[PDB]
Order: sequence, then structure tokens, then C-alpha cells
Amino acid sequence: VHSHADGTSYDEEPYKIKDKVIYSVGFSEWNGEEWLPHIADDIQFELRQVDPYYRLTLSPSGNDSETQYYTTGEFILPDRHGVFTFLTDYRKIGLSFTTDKDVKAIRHLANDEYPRSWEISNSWVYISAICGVIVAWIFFVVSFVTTSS
Amino acid sequence: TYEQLYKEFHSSKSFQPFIHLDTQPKFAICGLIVTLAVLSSALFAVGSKSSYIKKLFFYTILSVIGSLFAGLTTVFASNSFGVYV
Amino acid sequence: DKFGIKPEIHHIFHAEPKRVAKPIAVIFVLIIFITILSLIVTWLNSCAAAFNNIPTGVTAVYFLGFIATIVGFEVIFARYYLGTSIFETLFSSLYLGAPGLLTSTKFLRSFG
Amino acid sequence: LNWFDDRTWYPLGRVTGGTLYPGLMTTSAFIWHALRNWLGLPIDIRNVCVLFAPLFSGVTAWATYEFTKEIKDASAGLLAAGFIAIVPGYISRSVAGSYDNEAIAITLLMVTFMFWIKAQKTGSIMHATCAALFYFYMVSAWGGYVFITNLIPLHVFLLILMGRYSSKLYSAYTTWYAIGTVASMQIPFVGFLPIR
Amino acid sequence: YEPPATWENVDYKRTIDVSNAYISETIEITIKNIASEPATEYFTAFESGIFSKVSFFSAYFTNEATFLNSQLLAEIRYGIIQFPNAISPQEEVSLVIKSFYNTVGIPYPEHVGMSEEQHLLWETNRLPLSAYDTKKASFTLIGSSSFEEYHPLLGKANGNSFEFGPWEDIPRFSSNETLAIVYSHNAPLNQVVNLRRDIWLSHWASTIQFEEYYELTNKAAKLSKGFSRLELMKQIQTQNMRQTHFVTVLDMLLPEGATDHYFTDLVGLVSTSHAERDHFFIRPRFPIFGGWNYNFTVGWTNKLSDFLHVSSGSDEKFVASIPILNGPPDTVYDNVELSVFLPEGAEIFDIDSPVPFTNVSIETQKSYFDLNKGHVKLTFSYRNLISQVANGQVLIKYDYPKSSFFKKPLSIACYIFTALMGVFVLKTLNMNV
Amino acid sequence: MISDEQLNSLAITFGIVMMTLIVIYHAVDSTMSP
Amino acid sequence: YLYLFVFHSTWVTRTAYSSPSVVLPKLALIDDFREAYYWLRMNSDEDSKVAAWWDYGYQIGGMADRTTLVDNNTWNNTHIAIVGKAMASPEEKSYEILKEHDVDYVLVIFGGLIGFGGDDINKFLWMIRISEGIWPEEIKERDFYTAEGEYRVDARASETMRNSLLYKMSYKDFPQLFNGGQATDRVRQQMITPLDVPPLDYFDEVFTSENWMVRIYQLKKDDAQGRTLRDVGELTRSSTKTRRSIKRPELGLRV
Amino acid sequence: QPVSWPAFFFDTHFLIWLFPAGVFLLFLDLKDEHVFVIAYS
Ligand SMILES: *[C@@H]1O[C@H](CO)[C@@H](O[C@@H]2O[C@H](CO)[C@@H](O[C@@H]3O[C@H](CO[C@H]4O[C@H](CO)[C@@H](O)[C@H](O)[C@@H]4O)[C@@H](O)[C@H](O[C@H]4O[C@H](CO)[C@@H](O)[C@H](O)[C@@H]4O[C@H]4O[C@H](CO)[C@@H](O)[C@H](O)[C@@H]4O[C@H]4O[C@H](CO)[C@@H](O)[C@H](O)[C@@H]4O)[C@@H]3O)[C@H](O)[C@H]2NC(C)=O)[C@H](O)[C@H]1NC(C)=O
Ligand SMILES: CCCCC/C=C/C/C=C/CCCCCCCC(=O)O[C@H](COC(=O)CCCCCCCCCCCCCCC)COP(=O)([O-])OCC[N+](C)(C)C
Ligand SMILES: CCCCC/C=C/C/C=C\CCCCCCCC(=O)O[C@H](COC(=O)CCCCCCCCCCCCCCC)COP(=O)([O-])OCC[N+](C)(C)C
Ligand SMILES: CCCCC/C=C\C/C=C\CCCCCCCC(=O)O[C@H](COC(=O)CCCCCCCCCCCCCCC)COP(=O)([O-])OCC[N+](C)(C)C
Ligand SMILES: CCCCC/C=C\C/C=C\CCCCCCCC(=O)O[C@H](COC(=O)CCCCCCCCCCCCCCC)COP(=O)([O-])OCC[N+](C)(C)C
Ligand SMILES: *[C@@H]1O[C@H](CO)[C@@H](O[C@@H]2O[C@H](CO)[C@@H](O[C@@H]3O[C@H](CO)[C@@H](O)[C@H](O)[C@@H]3O)[C@H](O)[C@H]2NC(C)=O)[C@H](O)[C@H]1NC(C)=O
Ligand SMILES: *[C@@H]1O[C@H](CO)[C@@H](O[C@@H]2O[C@H](CO)[C@@H](O)[C@H](O)[C@H]2NC(C)=O)[C@H](O)[C@H]1NC(C)=O
Ligand SMILES: *[C@@H]1O[C@H](CO)[C@@H](O)[C@H](O)[C@H]1NC(C)=O
Ligand SMILES: [Mn+2]
Repeated sequence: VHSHADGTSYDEEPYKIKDKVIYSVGFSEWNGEEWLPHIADDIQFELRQVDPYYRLTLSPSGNDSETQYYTTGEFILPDRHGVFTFLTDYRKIGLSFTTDKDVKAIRHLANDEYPRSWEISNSWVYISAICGVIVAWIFFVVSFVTTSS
Repeated sequence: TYEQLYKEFHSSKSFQPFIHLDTQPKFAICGLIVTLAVLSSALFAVGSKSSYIKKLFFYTILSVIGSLFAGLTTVFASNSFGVYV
Repeated sequence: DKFGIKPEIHHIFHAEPKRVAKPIAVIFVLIIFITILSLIVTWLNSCAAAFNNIPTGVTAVYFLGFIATIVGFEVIFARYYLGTSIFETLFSSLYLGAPGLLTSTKFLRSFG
Repeated sequence: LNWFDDRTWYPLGRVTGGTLYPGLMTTSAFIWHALRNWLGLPIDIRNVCVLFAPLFSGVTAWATYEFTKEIKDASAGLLAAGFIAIVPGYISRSVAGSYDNEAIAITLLMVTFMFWIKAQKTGSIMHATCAALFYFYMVSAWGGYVFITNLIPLHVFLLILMGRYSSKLYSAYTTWYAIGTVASMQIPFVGFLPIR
Repeated sequence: YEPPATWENVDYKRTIDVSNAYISETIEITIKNIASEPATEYFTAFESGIFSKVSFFSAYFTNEATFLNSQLLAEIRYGIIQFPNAISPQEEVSLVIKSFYNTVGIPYPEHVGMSEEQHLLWETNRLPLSAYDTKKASFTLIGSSSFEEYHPLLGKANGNSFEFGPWEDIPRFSSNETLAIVYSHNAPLNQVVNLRRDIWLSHWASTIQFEEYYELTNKAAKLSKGFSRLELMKQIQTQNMRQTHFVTVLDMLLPEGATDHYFTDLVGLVSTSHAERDHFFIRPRFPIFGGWNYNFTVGWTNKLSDFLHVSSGSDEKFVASIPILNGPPDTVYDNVELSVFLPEGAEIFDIDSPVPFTNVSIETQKSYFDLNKGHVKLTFSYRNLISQVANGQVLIKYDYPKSSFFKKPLSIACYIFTALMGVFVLKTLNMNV
Repeated sequence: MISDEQLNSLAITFGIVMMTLIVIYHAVDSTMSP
Repeated sequence: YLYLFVFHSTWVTRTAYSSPSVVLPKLALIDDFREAYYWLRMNSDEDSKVAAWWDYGYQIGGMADRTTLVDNNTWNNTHIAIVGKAMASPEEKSYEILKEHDVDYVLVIFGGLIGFGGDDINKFLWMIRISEGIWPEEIKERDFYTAEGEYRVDARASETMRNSLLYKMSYKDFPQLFNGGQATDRVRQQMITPLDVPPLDYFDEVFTSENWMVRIYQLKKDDAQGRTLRDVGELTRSSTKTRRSIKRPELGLRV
Repeated sequence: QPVSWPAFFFDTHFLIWLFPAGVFLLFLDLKDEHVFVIAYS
């Protein structure tokens, strides 16, 4: 399963470029009678379009009675939009092979999600000028009607 | 009950349409002309340059007939074009 | 080595564009403020725009409506700039222009 | 406006927002919503898109009538409307089912040239503003708006060489430009191009 | 659950006709009473699985056409039969219990070529699994040209029948044994996963419009080695009127005097349709092979005079009998939603359905020229309906006063009048400067 | 519904009526107005 | 003159500008496009990818409602070139290029049975030219012509044309349609025999329209035992005669 | 992709010749709107 840094699932809030995401998986090993946690140190998760954009080694983070849980950090999605694949491929010669892939769509920044004018110190000037011109026009209309020629 | 209703449903009276569908086109056309005539007069009433009271008392009385005819004409034209109401 | 551990890969993001230091952008806001104040003083004290010929009869209740229309549109735009939706802005404009148009065409008809 | 479809150009995707003129779809959706709520007719959307060009060919006819009533006389406007109502050169691209930019555009072209001629021969600022508004309506519907932005200046330019400059020309053209150019940069597709 | 063991069967004649796309079962009984109490009820045992899918359950005395009250309950399940004359402590009464199950046997090879005949594997109980001790019993299969047991209490074929009788006394609730049998089938075996009927009644035009949307699928043996258009054309070229297990043409049976038929798809309409003599032949775009889907729409119009009767009690009280199904001759429906749309002013007064429904709802849905509030929409939901067995007419009594009849032109005229008054207002207002 | 030869006749009739009304209007306007 | 103009206009619009596009009208109706698109829509997985030339992407995505690879608004020429290089390369290279982009089905247009003329084989040369400006050392346009300079689909055709993907994916089972094996194309007017068309080892045919106008193939999943699909094919096909002698296979060193 | 001459007659009947004539007549009065019309033409 993958999700936002704060737990917000994908369906609740689709992904976009430069959005912190986390990924987690679990591995279990059968030994004849019952399952147990599988402890390995070379497993890799890949986020790829047609080529790997992210390739991270999964690190042990949590445990349980029958499985062992691995997870990447809080990595930041790339700045390229498109339909990406989160895939974990465990292929160790000797053991069973396991593939888990999910195809999601990383969107682009919407016209709403951009630092507003008041947040940028570079645009205080232009907004101040717009406000000044609108207030001078408002005082000019009044003084043009009120006064006589 | 289902049997009581099923027996009620066999009452010799059957549905008889108010205005047969075969003669609904004709009516429509007829209605149309009236809907076009009276309505148009009302619109011309505006701009007469008479008193406001006269141009209102005339516009309303001409529209309370243009509308009444246009509603029926619309129903009949809809029915005749295959979209039933 | 076709099957085995492989080296990692991390994306490389670009550096977002830099924003001018704050103390260098407040001076220009102050310049613009002083400029607007000077404009208003130039009008108020150059014998122009002197506040005479103010209507006070029945047409005054129309003059205020005229002012109410103008300033109200600039308030709607302000609200819109602050986050209000576009449909709410259109509906507000409709509601405020329906009577405002009348009151502000009557003011102009009464003021010769 | 913030659509991003993954069902096209599969790996790469299409942003759509910056590669699409949202003037025809917006008009279609508005007519659909209006018919659905204000008239009681819940017409399908496929019938609102198949019968869009025929419905807007009578609007192009009225636009031609109004534009030709300013050049000569009303009778000439009626003649021009009758001609353009059925001329094949327009029917080729306005046939029912042709749900493309041109159907709407070629109406907005005439609706804009009628206001530019009213403003250019009256000097009114309000008519120049209407011309600018419908010009913006066109930059957001068809990629051939580059016609207007290059044919309205020429006109003015010509009138300057012929020694026919008048305050009406200044008023009309400066209003049209000031309004339309700043309103045509708001269309994500056409953005910053007018200046560069 | 365990019901009272107050009945001793002296015969059990269970026949199963596999001829069509549903299982039709018939149980002839000559039940007798044991415990010394006048009783009026009788239990019939179904398994859990087959009980989940039961499309019709009828009972009746063999003497005449008297349908005894029979209801399915609401881990073998039970149906209950209720008698009108409680039987004496010792009495012998014969009965016929008919049932229809939506289940059919699964394709045995699963993958079969375009022209090979297909076999189906169907597994059920062999010994009579009832809630009482039976004295005699039999069992018979009919409806296939070839029967063959799977991994064999054996049967002796008699023509196209496969009779095997465990005649000797049997302890009740004998469920240990399972009987799997493969038969031969050469019918498309088509099933409708979803149906959305819509009947629109109109008093002004005096017409009833039917419109159905079918989500169909053939669940026969899949096509091995993909689909080859050349093999299909070759078969068409030589195999004249040869039975097949794919769907080429469907035959919808509409009511008498239908008009303005139409057959549509989700990508425009289909031009391969032909309506003759209360019949409508429709050919899909592609032949529905085993495991393929096809979602489509059919529509037609009828005179409202032969579906709506006027109550003689009050001239403004109407009754309606509307069929439940009108479709292919041998189909199966896993879900039906019968919606009836009555005019803008109706007021439902009474409702009756011949077969049990799963949910009935009343709402409103606006349509063309519906300004105040939409048509009254009454929706019935059904689960397991079979084509020829699910006969019946839903009956709907309602009210429609003349004042609601004439309210439609009045609403349209009110809209037009308001528009005219607004035009007048905005045309007689000085906005000049 | 309506066939194709009927819609052709209808289109032609609409066109002819339009062009005749236009000619009548032009004649009236040119003869009764300087 | 006015009335004559009205008549001329009505005639021109009824004769020249009133022809449908999805249905193709001795003088029967041909509805192969909608048939194939609807099959794709109803009997394919909802997340399948369809790979076809860029001319039909908008209908393949509007009527079939499936993910495509290239549309009519060609904004990335390199993607149209990747898609054109996979319909011109040997079946193995085509399988690789398509699988690497997660393609599920492949849709070709063939009008050789009823003389359509706008089929895929006609625009093949453009598929070659667009995919030659990016990989000039792999797809050569002069290798599809005969030794003389002719574009031939007959027996005399080049081995490169005979081995391309579009060729054996469009002309599959076409000779065996007409008895005697003497199938005669109707757009190029050339005779085809059963030997001219080599078998397909990597793709399965899942649908062919009624008039053989649209053909839909599906990429088969890689072999479980991890061998080349071509060897699997040659094993099932040429089974009656195998090398029953035992000889060291002359492999390389096992890592 | 240039167009041949018959298409101009195909798309406009009886109105192809009148177009130059009208440009001329509109070049005889030469008002302000007529300059726009001529440039367009
Ligand atoms: C239109 O459609 C077409 C077709 O679909 C699109 O064309 C494709 O575009 C892709 C990217 O836009 C492109 O992929 C890149 O190709 C580069 C070219 O490599 C070629 O040469 C090398 C030898 O040098 C061969 O091995 C290779 O096979 C090619 O023949 C590659 O260099 C790119 O690799 C980098 O990115 C991938 C995935 O992002 C990584 O796996 C790989 O390791 C490289 O990653 C480095 O760079 C990224 C940032 O770009 C870093 O995040 C990462 O950490 C690595 O950083 C190291 O290297 C950088 C310097 O590069 C250094 O600064 C840093 O410190 C590290 O040392 C990548 O594979 C396709 O080839 C191309 N296909 C075709 C057919 O053209 C086209 O984009 C579309 N147009 C659109 C959408 O507008
Ligand atoms: C100033 C304008 C004056 C009028 C001028 C123009 C009108 C003339 C038009 C000619 C022919 C039109 C009809 C096409 C043929 C059938 C179309 C069809 O069949 O399509 C219909 C769409 O129906 C429409 O919406 C057509 C509307 C009817 C038009 C009638 C004309 C009157 C208009 C006056 C409006 C006044 C408004 C008053 C304000 C309240 C789709 O039906 P369906 O798929 O739901 O199937 C129905 C089957 N169920 C119900 C079972 C699902
Ligand atoms: C300010 C306005 C004040 C007055 C308000 C009135 C407005 C107009 C109201 C009604 C006029 C008809 C409206 C469309 C009805 C046809 C729908 C259709 O497309 O029908 C087509 C038939 O094609 C036609 O006959 C086209 C001729 C009729 C339309 C042209 C006349 C009116 C055009 C101007 C209005 C267009 C508005 C929508 C487009 C923007 C079939 O449709 P289907 O394939 O679903 O078959 C449905 C039937 N089965 C499912 C049973 C098979
Ligand atoms: C006498 C008083 C007169 C008042 C002025 C009246 C009219 C002004 C004339 C022209 C305005 C030009 C500027 C356009 C801005 C559009 C607002 C908007 O498109 O919404 C924008 C969406 O951004 C965009 O993508 C703009 C892309 C433009 C696409 C528009 C589609 C073209 C439609 C053509 C006409 C369609 C008519 C259909 C029926 C005929 C914001 O919407 P938001 O809800 O996110 O709020 C956000 C509040 N922030 C801004 C503070 C965060
Ligand atoms: C600004 C104004 C613009 C004016 C011009 C605009 C549009 C007109 C141009 C072209 C129209 C295309 C014609 C398409 C017809 C296809 C459908 C068809 O073929 O209907 C014909 C029938 O026709 C008729 O007899 C209709 C005759 C009624 C005359 C028209 C009434 C006036 C309506 C206009 C005013 C409405 C409001 C008035 C008050 C506000 C076939 O019916 P059916 O067999 O398919 O189904 C019907 C099934 N039964 C047969 C069982 C019923
Ligand atoms: C045409 O009608 C058929 C018959 O109902 C529709 O098939 C249904 O399609 C939906 C989605 O395409 C299937 O939902 C799926 O369910 C599985 C669970 O089995 C789930 O894992 C998937 O994510 C998806 O939600 C549904 O199962 C399927 N029904 C049957 C009986 O196969 C088909 O969608 C209709 N097509 C159109 C274009 O209307
Ligand atoms: C019977 O009625 C409807 C059948 O669709 C269902 O109840 C409603 O279901 C809709 C979903 O389609 C919900 O939005 C409503 O909130 C439900 N309740 C009501 C009162 O409308 C359900 O299948 C059944 N409802 C019952 C048994 O109460
Ligand atoms: C997690 O802790 C250890 C893992 O080494 C072991 O007790 C077991 O796997 C887990 N125990 C609990 C209580 O979760
Ligand atoms: Mn276009």
C-alpha cells in the first residue's frame, strides 16, 4: 500500500507532482508448517514511467506474527506528470518470486495550487500598485461627478 | 389484495383518449396560427405611446390568451413529433 | 550480476525561482503609497476636484446609490481576489447590477 | 479546466488544460444545463453536440445581417443572411455532427466584426468593449483568432495612411486593444504569446 | 432448524428436465400423516446453494387446479405448504410440487471449438433429501439426448430419459451422497445479468412506451484457439440451420400491435433488425460466443387503451395491468428493475405483484416538459426471473383528476406568461442617460 | 420518421420562400423609399 | 439566378457534404469500425492499452473507451515514431517495443477484401519514413522495395516486407479465404498465396470484423519456462521432423 | 496545398463573379468600413 505522508489515501486526494508519499509492503516465509516473518536486506521498490525514476532499498520498519513489514522513507514524487508504476519485484535465485505493481496517475499542479500573490515578496509591488490605481479611480469618479465645471 | 384488484381491473370501461392522437397534428397547426396572431398584437401594443395603464391592461389581457393557446399548441406539437407528454 | 542488488536512483529537482529580499520590496511599496497620497493631495489642493456642487435634494438618495454601485463592484472584485468562487461572483454582480443600473442611470438623467 | 486524462498517450499523458480551447465545450455545457433546468427539456448531451452547428448557423446568419446593415442597408443585410444561410462553403463545416471549433468560431468572427465596425464608425467605448469581449470569446474557442488580431490593426493602419485619422479611431482601437489583449492572455493555452 | 416430523412419504417421484437453460424440477408425492394431531402444513427441504437461486415454487393437489399456499421461508432451508382442510391423524393426500432453479450445468471441457457439440456437468443430490422418512422414491432425468454419470445406485437409460430408483426406505435428511452427471446441450445458454425495464404511460397522447436495456452474456463453453472469422464464414457457408452454442439472432416477443420499434447499442444504433407479426428479430453487432458480453437497448410503443382501465366507481380512478417480462423465448434474468412512470399529477393508490419482489420504491423523475415535479416513478426489484415461467401482470391502481390532467398546459402557459411579463417590464423601463 | 426526398423537398421549399420574401422586401423598400 | 443558386446549393450539400464517417456506404452498409470498437469495449479489460496508427486514436478512445498510445493531435512525434517502428520491425523487436510500453492489444486496418483503399498497408511507407528519422540504422525504407524499386506485396516481395509485422498481421488467413489459395488483393491488385505469409509466433488474433476490415491481435504472455516464443512456435509447428541426434549445444560459460 | 479553380465555383455558385464586382463598387464610394471590407477581401 502507498499513501500520502500524513495517511491520506489516494482516492481521498489524488497525487500530483512534488507530493510527499510513502510506500509499504510485507513479506512472509513458509517453512513447512506455518508462516513466519521473512527477514531480508536487499529488496527494492521502483517508481517508473518507462524507466526507473526512483529506485529505493526497502528498510525494515515494523513487524508482526506472520509477516515482516518494509517501507521506504517519505520520498517526494518527481516533477514530471504522467502515469507511473509503483512496483516491488523480489526475485532472489533460490526463493519464490513476487511482483506487486500499481499504476497510478501523477497529476499536474492545478490553477488553484500556486503560491498566492501575497505570499511572494516579489509581487507585493504590483498588487500595491493595482490597489492604488483602483482607489484613485474610485476617488476620481466621485470627484468628477461631484464637482462642476 | 391481488385477486380483488385483478377482478376490479375487469371493468368493462376502458380508457378513451380526450383528443385522438391522429387529429392532434391538425389542432397544433391551427393553434399555432392563433398563438402567432394574438401574441404578435400584444408585442406591438408596447410602443403605442398611449398611457401606461392602457398598454398594461391590454398587454396582460392579450398575453393571458397567447399563453393559454401556446401551452396547448406545445403539448400537441410535442405529442405529434413523437415525444409524448 | 544481471540478477542481484542494483544501485539506487533519486530524482533531481530544480531550484525554484528566487524571490527578492523583503527589505528591498517594502521600499517600493512605500514609494507607491506615497505616490498615491501625493496624487490625492494634488487633486485636493490644486483648486481642482474641489467638493462643491454636491446634490442635496431628492437626487442625493440617487447619488448615494450611484456611489454604492461603483464601490460595490470594487468590493465584489476584492472578495473574488480573496478566494470567492467565480459563480458566486457572477451572481453577486447580477444581484448588485439589477438595481444599481437603474439607480445610476436615474442619477445621470437627473444630473444635467 | 484542471483535467488530466491518462487514457491518451499512455505513458506520458496529456495535461489537456494547456492544449485545448475551452470555448465550445463550455457553450455546449451551458446550453445543456439551461435546457435541463430553465426549460424542462432534459435533452441528452450527444444531441446538444450533434445539433450545435445547425443551431449556430442561424446565429451566423443574423450576425451577417447585422454586419451588412452597417456597410450598406438593411436589404443588403437580408440578402447576405439569405446567402450565408445555405452557401455550401459554410455547410461543408457546419453540417450536423461536425462538433468542431469552426462551427462556433465562424459565428463569433462575424459577431466581433459587427461590433468592431459599429465602434469604428461610431467611436463608442461600449461597442469597442463588446468587440473586445467577443474577441476574447473567440481566442478561447478557435486557434484561428490570429486572423482578427491581424486584420483589425491593418484596417486602422490603412486608415492612417489614407489620412483619415479621427478621435473615433483612437477611442475605438485603443479600447479594443487594451481590453482584448489583457483578456486574451487569461486562456492557459494562449499565455504570454501576445507580447512575445 | 428442525421441523415437526409428522409426515411419512409413501412415494417420491422427482423428475428434472434439463432441456432449457434453467433447471425445472417436479416432485410428485402421496404424503401420509403419522403423529396424532390434525395438521395443516408441510415442509419441503432445499439445500443452501440451490435455495439461494429459486425462481418459482408452486404446489397443488393432483386432483384439480387448486394451488395450495406455498411460501419460501425468510444449513438446509425450507419451503412451507399450507392446506385449507387440516388432514386427520391418518390421511393420504397427493401433491405436485414444481420448482424452477436459475442454476445450470457448467461446460465440462470449458473450451470447445466453434462447431463441436458442448457437454455440461451438473451435480445435485441423488437420494431424496426431505424432512421426513420416505417409504418409496425414484428419480429421473429428461431433456438431453445423451446422459452419462461422472465417477459412479446406477441408472438405466430409457430413450432420452435416465431413471435410477433408490426405491427402498430412506432415513430423512439423507444428504451424504452427491450425483454428478454430464449431459449434451446445443443451445446458446444466454443469461441477462441486468435488465432495466421502463414503461411510460401518457394520457395526453394516450400511449404506453416500453424501453428495455439488456446486459446479456453467453455462459456456454468458451472458444478455444481464439476467434477465427474464416472458420465462422466457412460454417455459415456450409452448416445450414445447424444448432450452435453462440448467439446470432434474438427473437423478442412484444405485445400485440406494437409500433415504432427500435434497436440501439451504446455506439449508435444497429441496422440489423426486423419486426414482423408481434415479433422482433435483432442481430447483435458480433456473434456472442461463450464468455462474451453485449449491452443493448430495445424500444417500442403501444396503445394505452388495452393496458389502462377506468374504474367504474369514480371516473377519475385508473387501474393498470403491466406485464413483467417481454423478451427472448429462453433467457434467464439475474436482476430486474421494473419502473413505471405515471403522469405528473397521479397519486398511487394500490399496488400488487404476482411474484414476490425484493424492494418497491416510489419517487419522481422529471422528463420532457415536466416543470413542477417529475413523473411518478414506481420501481419494483426482482432477483431470479425466468422467461416463460415468470408470467404475471403488475396491477397499479391510482388517481388522476381532471384538474391534474389540465395542469400541464397551464404550467407551460404560466412559464410563457411570466416570460412575456418580464419582457414587457424590461421593455418599458427607462435606462437612458 | 421523415424520409430523405421529403427533407430535400422541405429544404428547397424553405430556400425558395426565403429568397422570394427577400426579393419582395427589396422591391417594396426600393420603390417606396428614396 | 437566385433560384438556381438555391437549387445548386441544396444539390451540393446533399451530394458532397452529407456522408457519414463511422458507417461506410451492391451499395450495402459497412459497419466494421463500430463493430470492432464495440467488441473492444465489451470483451476487453477496462485498463487495456490499444496500439494503432495515429489516425484512429480519437475513435478508438471515443467509441471503444480504452487507453491508447497516439492520437490525432500529434504533439510528440517521437511517440508516433515509436509506434510506427513497431509495425515495421520483425515480430521479436515489435514484441519487445510494445511490451516495454505495456501494450495489450494491436489494431490494424485491412481493406484488401472490399477495396477500402485507406487501409494500413497503404500508409505503411509513412510509418517507415517517420520511424527512419530517429533510427536510420534499423528501419531502412529502401529495404521494403523490390530489387527494381517497386512496392510489391506479391510473391516477389522483399524478405523485409514479408517479415515485417503489419504484413503478416494483415494478410493472415487471407489466402485461404478463396479456394485454391489464389487470393487477389483489391487495393493493390496482386495475388497472394498461402506461402507468402509466414506465421505469427508472438501475437494471437482475437477479433476480425465481418468484412476483414479491422483486425485486433493480442500480445501473448511470455513463456513460463522462459524460452523464446519463436522456439515454442517452431516446436509446435515443425514437430513432425526434429533433430533426433544428440550434439553438444555449444553454449557459453554459465555465470 | 493549393486549390484548383472549379472548387471556387463548387462552393459558391453565381456568387464568385459578383464578389469582384462588389469589391469594385465598394471601391467607388470608399467609406471607412469599405476599407475593412476590401482588406478582408
Ligand atoms: C516524447 O516521447 C518520447 C518517447 O516516448 C520521450 O522520449 C524519451 O524521454 C525520456 C526522458 O525524457 C528518455 O529517457 C532518458 O534517456 C536519457 C538518454 O539516455 C541514452 O543514453 C544512455 C547512455 O548515456 C543509454 O544508457 C540510454 O539507454 C539512452 O540510450 C537517459 O540518460 C535518461 O536516464 C536518466 O533518467 C532515468 C529515468 O529518469 C534514470 O533511470 C537514469 O539513471 C538517468 O537518471 C539520471 O538523471 C536523472 C535526472 O534526469 C536523475 O534523477 C538520476 O539520479 C540520474 O542522475 C545521474 O545522471 C545525471 C546526468 O544525467 C547527473 O547529473 C546525476 O548527478 C546522476 O549522476 C533517461 O533514461 C528516453 O530515452 C526517451 N526515449 C526516446 C525514444 O527518445 C520524450 O520524453 C517525450 N516528450 C515529452 C514527454 O515531452
Ligand atoms: C422558438 C422555438 C419554437 C420551436 C421551434 C423548433 C421546434 C421544431 C422541431 C422539430 C422537430 C423536433 C423533434 C425531433 C423529433 C423527436 C426527437 C427525439 O426523439 O429526441 C428526444 C428529445 O426530445 C426533445 O427534447 C424534443 C422536444 C420536442 C419539441 C417539440 C416542439 C415544441 C417546442 C416549444 C418549446 C417551448 C418551451 C416552453 C417553456 C416551458 C429524445 O427522446 P428519448 O431518447 O428520451 O426517447 C423517448 C422515450 N422515453 C421517454 C421512453 C425515454
Ligand atoms: C430561447 C429558446 C426559446 C424556445 C425554447 C425551445 C428550444 C427548442 C426546443 C425543442 C426543439 C428540438 C430540440 C432538439 C430535439 C432533437 C433531438 C435529437 O437529436 O433527435 C434526433 C432526431 O434528429 C432530428 O430529428 C433533428 C431535427 C430536429 C432538431 C432541429 C430543430 C431544432 C434545432 C434548434 C434547437 C436545438 C437545441 C439542442 C442543440 C443545441 C434523434 O435523437 P436520438 O438518436 O436520441 O433518437 C431518439 C429516438 N429514439 C431513441 C426512440 C430512437
Ligand atoms: C459591469 C461589471 C462587469 C464585470 C466584468 C464581467 C465580465 C468580464 C469579461 C471578461 C473576463 C475575462 C477573464 C476570464 C476569467 C474567467 C473566470 C474563470 O474562468 O474562473 C477561474 C478559472 O481559472 C481559469 O482557468 C481561467 C481559464 C479561462 C477559461 C474560461 C473558459 C472560456 C469561456 C468563454 C465564455 C463562455 C460563455 C458560456 C455561455 C455563453 C477561477 O475560478 P475559481 O472558482 O477557481 O476562483 C478562483 C479565485 N482566485 C482567482 C482568486 C483564485
Ligand atoms: C426561430 C424559429 C426557427 C423555425 C425553423 C426551425 C426548425 C425547423 C427546420 C427544420 C425542421 C426539421 C424537421 C424534422 C422532423 C423530424 C420528426 C418527424 O419526422 O415528424 C413527423 C411528423 O411531423 C408532423 O406531422 C408534425 C406536425 C405538427 C406541425 C408543427 C407544429 C408547430 C411546432 C413549432 C412551434 C412549437 C411551439 C409553438 C408555440 C410556442 C413524423 O413523426 P414520427 O412518425 O417520427 O413520430 C410520431 C409518432 N406518431 C406518428 C404516432 C405520432
Ligand atoms: C456491460 O454489461 C456488463 C454486465 O454487467 C458489465 O460488466 C460489468 O463490468 C463492471 C466494470 O466494467 C465489473 O465490475 C468489476 O467487478 C470486479 C469484481 O468481479 C472488480 O474487481 C472490478 O474492479 C470491477 O469493479 C462487473 O463485474 C461486470 N459484470 C460482470 C457480470 O462481468 C459491463 O461493464 C457493461 N459495459 C458497459 C460499457 O456498460
Ligand atoms: C429500497 O429502496 C432503495 C432501492 O434503490 C434503497 O433505499 C435507498 O437507496 C438509495 C441508493 O440508491 C439511498 O440513497 C437511499 O438513502 C436509500 N433509502 C431511501 C429511503 O431512499 C434500498 O435498496 C431499499 N431501502 C430500504 C429497504 O429502506
Ligand atoms: C516483533 O518483535 C520480534 C521480532 O524480532 C518478535 O517478538 C515478533 O516477530 C514480534 N513480536 C510482537 C509482539 O509483535
Ligand atoms: Mn478541428
